[PDB]
Amino acid sequence: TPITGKVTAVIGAIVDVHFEQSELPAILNALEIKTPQGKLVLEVAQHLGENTVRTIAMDGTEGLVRGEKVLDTGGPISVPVGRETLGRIINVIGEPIDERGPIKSKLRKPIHADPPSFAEQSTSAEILETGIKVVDLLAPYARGGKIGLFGGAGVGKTVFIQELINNIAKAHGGFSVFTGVGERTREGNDLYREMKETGVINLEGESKVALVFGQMNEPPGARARVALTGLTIAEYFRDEEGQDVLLFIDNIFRFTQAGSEVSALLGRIPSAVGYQPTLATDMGLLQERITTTKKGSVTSVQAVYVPADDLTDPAPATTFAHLDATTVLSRGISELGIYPAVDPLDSKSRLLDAAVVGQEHYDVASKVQETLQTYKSLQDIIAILGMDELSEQDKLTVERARKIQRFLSQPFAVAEVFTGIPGKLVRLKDTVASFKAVLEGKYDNIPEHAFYMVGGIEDVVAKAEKLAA
Amino acid sequence: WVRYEASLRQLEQRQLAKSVISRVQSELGNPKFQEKVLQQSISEIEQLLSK
Amino acid sequence: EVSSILEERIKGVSDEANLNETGRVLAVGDGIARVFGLNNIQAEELVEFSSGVKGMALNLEPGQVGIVLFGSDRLVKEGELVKRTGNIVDVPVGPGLLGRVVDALGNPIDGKGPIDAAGRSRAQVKAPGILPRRSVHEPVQTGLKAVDALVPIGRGQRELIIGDRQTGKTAVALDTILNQKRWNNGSDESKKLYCVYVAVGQKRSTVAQLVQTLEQHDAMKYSIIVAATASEAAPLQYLAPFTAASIGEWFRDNGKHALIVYDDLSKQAVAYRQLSLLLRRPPGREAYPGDVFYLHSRLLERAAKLSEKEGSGSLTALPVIETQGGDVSAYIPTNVISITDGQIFLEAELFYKGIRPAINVGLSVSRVGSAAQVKALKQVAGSLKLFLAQYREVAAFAQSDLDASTKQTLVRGERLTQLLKQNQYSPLATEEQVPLIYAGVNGHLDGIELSRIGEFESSFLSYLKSNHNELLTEIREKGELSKELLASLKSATESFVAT
Amino acid sequence: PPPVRLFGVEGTYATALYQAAAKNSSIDAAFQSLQKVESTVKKNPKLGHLLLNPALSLKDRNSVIDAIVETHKNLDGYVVNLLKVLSENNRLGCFEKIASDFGVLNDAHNGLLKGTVTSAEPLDPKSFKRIEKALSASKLVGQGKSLKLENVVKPEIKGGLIVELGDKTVDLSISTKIQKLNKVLED
Repeated sequence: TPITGKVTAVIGAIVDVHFEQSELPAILNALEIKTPQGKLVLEVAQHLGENTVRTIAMDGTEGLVRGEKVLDTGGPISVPVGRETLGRIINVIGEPIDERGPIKSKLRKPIHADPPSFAEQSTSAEILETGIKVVDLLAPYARGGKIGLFGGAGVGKTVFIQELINNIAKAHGGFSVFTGVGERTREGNDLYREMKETGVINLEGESKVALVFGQMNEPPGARARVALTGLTIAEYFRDEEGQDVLLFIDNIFRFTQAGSEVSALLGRIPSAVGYQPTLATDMGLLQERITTTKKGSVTSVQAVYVPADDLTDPAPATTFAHLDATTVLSRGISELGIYPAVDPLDSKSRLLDAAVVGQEHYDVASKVQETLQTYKSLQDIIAILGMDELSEQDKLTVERARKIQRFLSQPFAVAEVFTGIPGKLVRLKDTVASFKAVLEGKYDNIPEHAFYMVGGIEDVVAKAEKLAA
Repeated sequence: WVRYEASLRQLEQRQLAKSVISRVQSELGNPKFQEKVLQQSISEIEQLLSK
Repeated sequence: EVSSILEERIKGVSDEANLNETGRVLAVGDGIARVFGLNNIQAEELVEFSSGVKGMALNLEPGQVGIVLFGSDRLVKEGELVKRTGNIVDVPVGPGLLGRVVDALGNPIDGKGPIDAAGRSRAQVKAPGILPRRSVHEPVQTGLKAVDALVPIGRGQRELIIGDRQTGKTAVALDTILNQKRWNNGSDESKKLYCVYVAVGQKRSTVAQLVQTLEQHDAMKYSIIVAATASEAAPLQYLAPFTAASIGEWFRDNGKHALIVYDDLSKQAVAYRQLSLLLRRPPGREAYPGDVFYLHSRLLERAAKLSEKEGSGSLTALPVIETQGGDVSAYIPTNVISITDGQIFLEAELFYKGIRPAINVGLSVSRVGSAAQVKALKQVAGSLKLFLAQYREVAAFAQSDLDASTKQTLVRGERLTQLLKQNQYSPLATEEQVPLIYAGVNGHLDGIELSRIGEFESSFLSYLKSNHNELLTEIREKGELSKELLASLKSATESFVAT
Repeated sequence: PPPVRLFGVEGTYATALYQAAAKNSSIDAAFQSLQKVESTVKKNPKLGHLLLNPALSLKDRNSVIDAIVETHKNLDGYVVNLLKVLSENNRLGCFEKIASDFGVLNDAHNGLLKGTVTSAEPLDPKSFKRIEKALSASKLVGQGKSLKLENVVKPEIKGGLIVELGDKTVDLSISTKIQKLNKVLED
């Protein structure tokens, strides 16, 4: 029977219901309030006792007449999943917002689910290669990996992600999930158009990507469960279809942010900065449901816009905890004109282990790191004085490092327009070779400008010829 | 010429505004102040019966 | 006359109806009132108090409702009767708001009497979905070189304008409105932006100067000004951008192109901070509440270039951010940057150091701006950003000896920078910007001595018109520089160089 | 559920009292006895009104309770427990508050409606009666729900009247009409 209630309170999008009936829904149950907007979906999050629950409202709030009929839909919101989720952009509710009509589904699955157990997990060791030189050198990705970004704005976040979609998702043939959490509608429209164009969404046929999109205009509460919906879609592929997937999640700072917004309203004492006291728990569930298990290997990409550019803030701090590899993206390096904007002293990967990428790769990387760290160390001295007041030995090192820095900029294909340079994807084997030579100063004898914003070592040589003219 | 013409209309309106205030003070003196309560009373009787 | 209008108005007072009204004010002050009753009340209603002021119900609580007073607390007092308007906050929207200054209650502060407005529409309205959204194609032309070239600006986009206070902050935007006088006084409605200037938190005197300037350039007739001055109450200021955007959406939802400049959203942040604190909701970073992101993001994404289904309407947002010290990592600026497409960071140091207008080319980006550009302004402006980011590099390391390659770049670069500059409050025509950029790019301004650059510009334009305004008419209509035009222009420009 | 959600003003106490005694169907009885003890409390003024002032012990307060039920035997027994409860919860200032709340709750149960007809100065009894009749005739007064219309004197309402009941009001006063007129003739 529908559990009838009245809306006792409407404090923001944290509506509180008082179920008149002695029946009381459990926590994480779902409720429908009939509205002239069709329905309003609310989700029980606390029971405040005396047959008065307190519910997060997952759809927009306004117009509500305080005291109005509720019916209990029960349990977590159950999305509809299937292989026919491919070729659909779905709302948090599950509505086909791309309006390709009803999503055929066999199983409708609860948004909330319990993270797979320690035992069930299978831990990969596969290398995934992007063809982005800087990624390859500094932080080799892994297939099934959890990849992480520390966002530029969209100016950096979208661009980085677009390159990844271009590379990885054409190097993947399995299922792929795009989950866009609190992102601008335009980015989605561009992506949707682009995906359709590159047939990744084939409409005549079927896609190979599925998309979940949550706009940044969406109410905070709605934004909170956009992620979980995606997490379920991923689970269906991971488990039920039992094939390797791919996943993109951006912007998961918004997930954190959304949580911080609702927490205060919920009544929770807000922890430092402002972040929710439940920051750790929420992060834990999210990041343990993307795990590579024996059921399936899901390469995941998570993108956190650095709050006010402070990495020390608790939200980035808890992000660092659940990343197989990280690639912090920094405004300074963007200002240096290096695209990608990756800090080269702030990238790490678990597969940066020497054996894993072979001693030669590791030795090359070691030398790059040492050289650049020296160069950063002498950034003070160079600036306070000149670079001609450097010790001669160091001055050579510095000149080499200046070249290395310029070398790191590679034009990117899906941003070829934006850069204004036709893109480049350079082989990993080539990358190791290229840096090795540079470290031995083989090609150090030709302009720093030649190294700048061009691809491989061969390209540098050719651009020296261009410059020579 | 058009601008000052509009200004004169505004000046006339504020002059007639202070005359409205003067008329209000006069109205509230009268035991029309008393007698019109009866008018409101019967009007409310008609009104609320029309509800 | 005045008697007849007043008499018509007096006649228009006629009887009060019974209905659910009346709450009684209790604890009041701190700009929120706690009212007893109002048992059935729609959420986010407008209530009008019998203190003759209106407020928006915020907190619907068991047994009490907490109105937020949209207006002065001075007249509100305990045990006053609060009457339900019965309606969610809506503001009149229509066509007749054009060329009318109004305040945030839509009261004509131009005082041209009652505004003609087709409808009223709810203050908060969700942004259109993915499906209604067509990628930008039409440009917005500001008439200022580099602000169209180096910074390519196109319709629908939320194109940020960030910079430091009172660097003639307003002027960049005013110039845009002025350049588009030409097109907006056009007959093609596809070439009609209806531009809305939202003035928030500015001195009423300053706004009056702005109004007077706009009426001096006779620009009032295609533009609306909404005003929520610094004196005007903070809850009114909070609702001020949202209301303006509703009006903008009526034009947009006529499928007609429009633009809205939100001056200054940073002051909305301070207002929302004030409001939040007075609602004693916990403060966020820099004491700006945690829903500040939600506030800006919900506002900003209502500005869009819709699809053909929606009649391809635009509502190009230009939001004006006031950075405290050029604090580009500051919470409010960064939050805005992440929402917005591009940045138009204005270089304050250069502004002071005689570059008017001063655009920090490095800190100016436009995410999808460049495909709004017309082909003439893609071809002519081809790689000029790179060249002047070679000038940026060149002058970086200029600070001893200069190789002839470097020197050549420096000589061009310095001179090109001079060319960018414009006289504040006097923008150039779009047509005119094409040759000027042509000249420098095609290296005609390489030789021109630095002292005569200003002369070169005026004389070059006069020359072009006198010699053959035919070329300019062609580039005006074609909007693409043909090979013949390119050669003809090379020849013509060289001809001007000679003189 | 109990008619009208009061609560908070120790009206959770009133609610509790009501529902507990409602199934004992001795709410009228309770209300009457509560009125009687409340009345003899008000009519005990020398440190029985001024010893409603809290400063007593738990035990001493309890001995005040024992004196209160010594004062009469004619209590619901649920309200004898209510006296204990207030002593235990260490309030006695919200005793007439609870009494008033229970009265409101009770007369909601009775279905007696309450109105008000604020005026500038008290008006004719013929007018009072005409309004009472009119309101009772009108749909505003519910069927079998009996209005207790109170004319109140409020000088602040300049002339006219405001009729109030069932959170539906008509304020056709002189002050309000003048207000509206002024505004409309300032435009």
